[PDB]
Amino acid sequence: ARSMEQQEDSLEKVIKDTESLFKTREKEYQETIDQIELELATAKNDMNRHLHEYMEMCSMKRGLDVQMETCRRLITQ
Amino acid sequence: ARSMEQQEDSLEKVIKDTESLFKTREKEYQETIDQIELELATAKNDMNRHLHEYMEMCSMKRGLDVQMETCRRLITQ
Amino acid sequence: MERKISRIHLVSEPSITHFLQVSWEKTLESGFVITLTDGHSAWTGTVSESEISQEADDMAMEKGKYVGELRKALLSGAGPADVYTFNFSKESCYFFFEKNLKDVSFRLGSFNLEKVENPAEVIRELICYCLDTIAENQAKNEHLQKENERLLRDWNDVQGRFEKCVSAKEALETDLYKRFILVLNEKKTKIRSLHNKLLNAAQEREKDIKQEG
Amino acid sequence: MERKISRIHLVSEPSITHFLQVSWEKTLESGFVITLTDGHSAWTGTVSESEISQEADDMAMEKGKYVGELRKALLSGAGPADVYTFNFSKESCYFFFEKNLKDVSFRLGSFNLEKVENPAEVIRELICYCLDTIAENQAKNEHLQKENERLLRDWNDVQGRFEKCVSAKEALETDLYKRFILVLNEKKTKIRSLHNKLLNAAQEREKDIKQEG
Repeated sequence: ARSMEQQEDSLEKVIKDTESLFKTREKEYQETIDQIELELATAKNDMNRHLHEYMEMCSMKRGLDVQMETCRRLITQ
Repeated sequence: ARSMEQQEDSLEKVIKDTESLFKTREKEYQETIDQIELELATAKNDMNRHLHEYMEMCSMKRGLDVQMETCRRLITQ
Repeated sequence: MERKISRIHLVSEPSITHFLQVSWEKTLESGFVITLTDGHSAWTGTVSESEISQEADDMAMEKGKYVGELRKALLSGAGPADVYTFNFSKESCYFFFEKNLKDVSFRLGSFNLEKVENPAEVIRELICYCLDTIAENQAKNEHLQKENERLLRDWNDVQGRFEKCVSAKEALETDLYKRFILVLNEKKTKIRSLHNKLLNAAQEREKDIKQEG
Repeated sequence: MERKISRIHLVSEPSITHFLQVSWEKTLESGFVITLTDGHSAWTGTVSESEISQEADDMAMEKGKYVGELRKALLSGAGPADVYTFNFSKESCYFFFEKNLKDVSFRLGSFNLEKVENPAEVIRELICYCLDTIAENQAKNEHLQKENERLLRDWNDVQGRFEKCVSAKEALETDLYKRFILVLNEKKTKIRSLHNKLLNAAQEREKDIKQEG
C-alpha cells in the first residue's frame, strides 16, 4: 500500500480538524467575554443613572432648602 | 441503471434535509421570541422599580407633610 | 414709699365725696400715714406699727388677718359684697371704719387725724401725684402698644415667609410628579415598542413560512 | 367732652405749684372752660369761640396758628425750648400768659376767671377724675400686658413646632441619603461580582488552553 500517502493525508486532516476546533473555541470565548463586558457596561450605566437621579433630587430641593433656612432665621430670635 | 433506487434515495434525502432545516429555522425563531419576551419582562420590572421608588419617596415624606400642615394651621390664624 | 388714693363716703357727710391718701413703706403693717380731705380741709394721722398690733389685739383678731382687712378697707381693694362704713368727727378728729355684715359689724379701726394747717399744700401734692401717675401710665401704654405693633409685624413676616415655604414645597412635589410621569411614559413607550417588536417578529415569521413551505 | 390738667408756675405766686384744668368739646377752637386752683381756691372762666377769634385778630395772628399756641401753652404740650410765662391777679381775676423768646414776647391771652363759691367741690371732682383715669390706665396696662403674654406664647409655639419641621426634614434628608447609599453599594457589589466573573472566565480559559493544546 501507499503508506506515506495514508499517513500524510491523515496527518493533514487532524491538523485541519484541530485548527477548525481551535478557532471555534476561541470565538466562543470571545462571545462570552463580550457578554460579560456588555453586562458590566450596563450595570455601570445603571449605577450612574442611580447617581444622577439622586443628584437631580438634591438640585431641585434647593429652593425649599433656602426657604426653610430663611424662615428659621426669623424664628430663632 | 436502478432508476427507482436513485429517485427514491434522492427523494428521501431532500425530505431529510428540508426537515432538518425546518426544525433549525423553528428553533432560531423561538430563540428570538424568547429574547424579546425576556427583554420585555426586564423593561416591565424596570418600570415597577421606577414606580415603587417614587411610592417609597412619598411614604417617607409623610412625616414632613404632617409637620408642615400642622405649622400652617398655627400661623393662618 | 407707696401710696393709694381712694374715694369714700362718710355717713357724717353723706352728700359729698371724700378722699383717703394712705402712704406706707414697704408694707402696711410697719405703719402708715392716712389723710382725709374734702378738697378744702385735710386731716392727717400717722398709725404706727404698735397701733396696728394694739387694734388687732383689742378685738382678738390675728394680725395678718387684720392687716389684710386694712388693705381691703383703706386701700379700696375689696368686694363686692364687702360693705364698709366710714365715720369721721371733725370735733374729736377720730376716723372710724367698720365692716358691715347682715348680722354683725366689726369695728375695725379708730384713728386720730389731726387737722393740718395748710391743706392746700397737701391737696396740690396729691394732684401733682395723680398727674405724674397719669403721665407714667400713658408712657407705659405707648411703650406696650409699640411692642404689639412689632410683635404683630414679626408674626406677619413669618406668615408671609412660611407660605412661601408651602408654595415652594408644593412646586417641588409637583415637579417631582412631573419628572416621575415623564420617565414612566418613556418606559411605557419602550414596552409598547417591544410589544410591536414581538408582534412584528411573529408576523414576519408567518410570511417566511408561507413562502418557504 | 375732654379735659387736661397741667401744672404751672405763676410769677405772682412763684413759691407753690398751681393747676390748670382745661375742658373742651370737641376741639379747643369751639370754646373751652379753664380753671386755676392752688388746692384751696379756684377761679373758673369760659372762653367762647368768639373770644378765641378776637384774641388772635387783635395780634394779627392766623387763627389756626393761634389755636395751636393755646394747646401748646394751656394743654402742656410744647417744648423744650418753648418757654411760657403765666400771670394771675387775684384782684382783677385776669389770667395772662405769654410765649417768651430771647428778643420778643408774644402776649397770647388774657382770660377773666371769676372766683368760684365752692372750690372744694371743684377740687374733689378734679381728684375723682384723676383717680378714675388711673384706674382706666391700669386696666389698659393689664389688658395690653395680657396680649403680649399670649403673643409671645403663640411665638413660642411656632418656634417649637417649626424646629420640629426642621428636625423632621433633616431626618428625611438623612434617610434619603441612607437609602441612596444602600442601593449604590449593591450596584457596586454587583459590578465587583461581574469583574470577578470576567476574571474567572479568563482564568478558566487559560486552564482549558494549557490542557487541550
